[PDB]
Amino acid sequence: AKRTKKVGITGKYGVRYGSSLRRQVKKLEIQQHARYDCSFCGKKTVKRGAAGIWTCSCCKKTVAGGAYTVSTAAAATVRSTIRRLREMVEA
Amino acid sequence: AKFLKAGKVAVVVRGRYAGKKVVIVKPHDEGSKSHPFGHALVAGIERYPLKVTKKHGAKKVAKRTKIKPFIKVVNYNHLLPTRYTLDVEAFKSVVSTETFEQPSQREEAKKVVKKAFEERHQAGKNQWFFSKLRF
Amino acid sequence: AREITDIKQFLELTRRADVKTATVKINKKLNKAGKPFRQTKFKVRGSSSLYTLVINDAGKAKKLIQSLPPTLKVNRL
Amino acid sequence: YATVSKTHKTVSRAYGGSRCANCVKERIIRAFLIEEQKIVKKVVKEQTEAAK
Amino acid sequence: SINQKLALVIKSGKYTLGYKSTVKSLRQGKSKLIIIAANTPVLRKSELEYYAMLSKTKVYYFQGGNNELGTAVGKLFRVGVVSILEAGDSDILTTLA
Amino acid sequence: SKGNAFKHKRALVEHIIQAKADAQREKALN
Amino acid sequence: GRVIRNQRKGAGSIFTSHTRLRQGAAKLRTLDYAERHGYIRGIVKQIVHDSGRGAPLAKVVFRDPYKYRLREEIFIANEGVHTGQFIYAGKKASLNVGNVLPLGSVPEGTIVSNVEEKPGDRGALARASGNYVIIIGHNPDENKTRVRLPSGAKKVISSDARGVIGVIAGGGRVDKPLLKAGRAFHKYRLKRNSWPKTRGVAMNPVDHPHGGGNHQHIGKASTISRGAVSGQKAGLIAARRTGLLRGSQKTQ
RNA sequence: UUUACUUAUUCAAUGAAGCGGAGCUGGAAUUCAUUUUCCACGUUCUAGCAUUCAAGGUCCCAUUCGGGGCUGAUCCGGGUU
RNA sequence: UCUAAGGGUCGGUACGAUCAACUUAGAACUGGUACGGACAAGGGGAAUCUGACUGUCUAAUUAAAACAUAGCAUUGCGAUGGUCAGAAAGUGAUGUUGACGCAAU
RNA sequence: GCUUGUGACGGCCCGUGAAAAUCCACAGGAAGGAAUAGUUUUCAUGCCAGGUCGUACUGAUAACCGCAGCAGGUCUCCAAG
RNA sequence: GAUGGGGAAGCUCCGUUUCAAAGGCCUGAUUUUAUGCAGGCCACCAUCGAAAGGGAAUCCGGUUAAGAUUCCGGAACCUGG
Ligand SMILES: [Zn+2]
Repeated sequence: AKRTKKVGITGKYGVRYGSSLRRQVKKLEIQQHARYDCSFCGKKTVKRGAAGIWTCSCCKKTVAGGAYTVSTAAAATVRSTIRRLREMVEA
Repeated sequence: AKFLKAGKVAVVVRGRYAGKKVVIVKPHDEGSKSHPFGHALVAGIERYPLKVTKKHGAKKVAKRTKIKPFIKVVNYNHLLPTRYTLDVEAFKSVVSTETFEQPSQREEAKKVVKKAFEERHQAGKNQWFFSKLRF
Repeated sequence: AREITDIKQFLELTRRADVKTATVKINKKLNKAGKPFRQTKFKVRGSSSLYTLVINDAGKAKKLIQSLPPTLKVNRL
Repeated sequence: YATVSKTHKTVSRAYGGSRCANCVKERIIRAFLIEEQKIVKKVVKEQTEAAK
Repeated sequence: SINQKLALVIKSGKYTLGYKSTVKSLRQGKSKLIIIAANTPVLRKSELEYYAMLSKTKVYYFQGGNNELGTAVGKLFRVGVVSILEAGDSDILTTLA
Repeated sequence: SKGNAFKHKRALVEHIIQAKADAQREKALN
Repeated sequence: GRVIRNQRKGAGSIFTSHTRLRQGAAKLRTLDYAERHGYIRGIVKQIVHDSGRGAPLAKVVFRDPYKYRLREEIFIANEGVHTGQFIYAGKKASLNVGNVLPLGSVPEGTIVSNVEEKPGDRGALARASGNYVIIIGHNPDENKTRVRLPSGAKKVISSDARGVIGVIAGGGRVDKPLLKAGRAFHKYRLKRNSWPKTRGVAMNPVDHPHGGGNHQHIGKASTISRGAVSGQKAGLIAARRTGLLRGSQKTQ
């Protein structure tokens, strides 16, 4: 049974801190507590500890990512343009 | 096809001999009461000969080139086959299933494998087999 | 603080040239499901530890005291 | 550990009392495969320039 | 593409899934072609290449991770390497792969 | 039984006998 | 009057940095013969968190070229860098994320971080979490590289200065509200004694120039000249503009 | 008012390790008598390994068990950069 | 004074036996209508002013609407620097720091 | 059941929650070595030695600090029905 | 908080691996005698700082007017040689 209507994970904060401040924390706390795919082993075992550090549960591969998401959208387009400039060296 | 035969050199990767090169002598492809798994009888190098130079003369050259062999039945999953080969009919008959089972014949078997490995280290035969694997 | 099971090696402990005292302890214990028997303990005082021999048969007890060397101070009980 | 004997602090293997017997197998396979590839790496290069 | 050729060998031929059984089939020389996922670890990937070189077995590199390699062979679990023993109606052994 | 599905031990045994009856009675018509 | 709060910070008695749990000074590898003529390979053994730092650290180990030993360096982890990945540092290293290259040997528009100001100082710019610089143009003769600093300022530095390819990990950290003083307490508990901050307008005239009066007001202009004296520089110092700007930012 | 300089002075780094100059080897490169010029010059699928004044090659000792040069590893200048 | 339900171990398409837990629910009967019997143990509601809240201070007359706070905003600074310390110094704090930072409001 | 130890886990962080002495193992193969006998004191047993300073009692409505044998203040462990 | 150094008329201040020529370690040669000299190593570079942190190793019974995991009896363990 669904217990809360809209607060979700931020129900621990009660009525404090305001609705809008609690709403933007909810978006980032869901991201920082969810699991992610491991690019190396293919398992849904990536979890966050010590923000900026993302450790696969098995597979022991530790990947440095964003504070609350495993891949920052700013870093995603940087990884593409660093990749794109690399083909201009050998070819 | 079948590349686990009496000629091929294999590397043991599990148990007291991991990282040591052996040669398969009698491959038992499938089935045995004492070993319900695919296995092979191998002869390997326990103590590799040491690096010898021309400065060493006539007393420790015979000492740095002392090879200590061993005979062992090894599972196929515990072997790492190579593309190299080693001539085996020199000591093919001295090692078999009966050299164990009253181990008193193992020491008789190891002496023949030892002196055969001494003379093939001589005259530059199979120099990769007598080189210790560094890991 | 160390138990000895074999009788033959226990005699070699008594002639170790460092032991000088030995005790014989008589205990009254019950059988597993029956009449009480005579359990004896032969204790050798070594330099570093104490070696004990628990003999549960009274017949073995009387002929093992005969095998004790006369150069050992045997303390009964 | 200084008081207890040798057999309680090691096992009869290469990297016995230092590794967990699975990383040993990984680093022997890796040692064999890289060095085998290393001599394949040079036999490719040996005539690559000679066949220009 | 490769995908529909992999669908024929599942229902018309005999195959093998997993790393341990692929090596067992490759030592016995019963395998004709092995297919390796893209996210397979290189140490394991390089060992399968060396094993196939000893047995003169062709190696095909699947353009996808093990999550979709199992989907190709019609399995809900992930398969890191697929071993082909005897092909059926497919022509994968005669195609460019 | 993880959610609730069974209020005690006796309710699970009764649901086992009834489900096994539903398993063999459909086998007779196949 | 009395010595005001910002003057006491220079004495360094209770205002020093809390450095017990820090993992060490995050610096690049020392510039040697290998880096300015070839490359050197390093292994990321573990990614660890640094106390008081928003960005994670990377412990990369290198082989000493002159002695048989292992040299463990402390790099700042970039996004995408993982444990066990080979890191190549030097002039001839490839253009991959995590590698350390001189800025003279990278193309225009390259995104780099942990950038040296002067060659050999082991990283001075683009160092906090989520920050980077952009390589805007080169200059072969009179060798200098023009970069775009995170603040938006344009700087000219030597082409021999090294830099790590990629963006510093831990970005988006300041996008989450702390929601309470307690979470802000633990944040400054590991950096220095600079929290909480009492307003100078609520103080006494001895404690702050803004203190005193029957109402809480500054009394005079809060824009303080650049040539002022210690004890007077309270508020906006050398401000060329005040108030809320109507419009946008990020000057082109 | 600009510009240049060896060093005075100032800043930084490194248990001051490879700087500067020339020469080899190859090639891009073009010859209008021959090189009038320019860059390269052992490591990038992989969480292995790399140390005993270095093995080899060649030359000496007084053969004996070993010891020493050149090369391997271009030369020149002592300005740590 | 009773009733019902909640378990364990040996033999499990003829399932009865046997040992071990205080938990809940229900029904009669009974009394000088008493029964959380001592002990223990929330007064509540309708509004206004004010500070968001937790927190903090005038030890020994003022605990508050005061301070702090999260949030919001402004300013300075790319190190040959910003802010500050020291009589001086081959001196120091921020700084084991580098703009998602530090410093000042 | 109470107290406590411990194990495998789970939650929390823009907080991920000491250092060193010290001990051990592994890699490495320097050196040292047997057959008419040499090599082991991380196997067992046997032998010797272990100094200096503190050690009583109170720890509080009477042994501490408060002018005191002051209803004040002062850290902690053990915890029956 | 010394030393090397740098300040300060000076009492003293800065600074702690710091712009320093900042040392002893395994020994092997010696059979004139004691520890000269022969190689190779290691560059950490004072010291102070916890009777609640780190840490080699003891228990039981008995005993005094007042002491004990310290004495006695029995049974152990560690370190050094
Ligand atoms: Zn993984």
